[PDB]
Amino acid sequence: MVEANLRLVISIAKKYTNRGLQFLDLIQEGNIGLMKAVDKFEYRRGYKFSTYATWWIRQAITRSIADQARTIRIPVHMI
DNA sequence: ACTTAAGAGTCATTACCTCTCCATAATGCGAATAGTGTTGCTCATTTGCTCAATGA
Repeated sequence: MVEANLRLVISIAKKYTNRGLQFLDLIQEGNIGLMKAVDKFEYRRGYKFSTYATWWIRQAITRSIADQARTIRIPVHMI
């Protein structure tokens, strides 16, 4: 299930490119979020995979670029 | 068994003066931990003051 939606990870992380982080770091952290979405996925709500996986991939990419992008790190609640 | 081509690597002066320019984006909600305030308390530091011998 994980190695069939990596194209979804590169499709999400295509837009977060020039935000202070490398392109390969983004899709790596998106893969971490994709694994966390695979482990907690429920099929009985009719949705296929993508509407549940997109939120977790976007969350992992945003929490990656909110912390590991600057030296003087501001937490996400303060920013 | 040896001889020309392709590709990679590594340098190309010294010293000083002036100026500009060096960033933008998800939300929220408990859990848990670090931080700050409170009160009672002890301990080290210094200083004016006191007490005891002693010769003139």
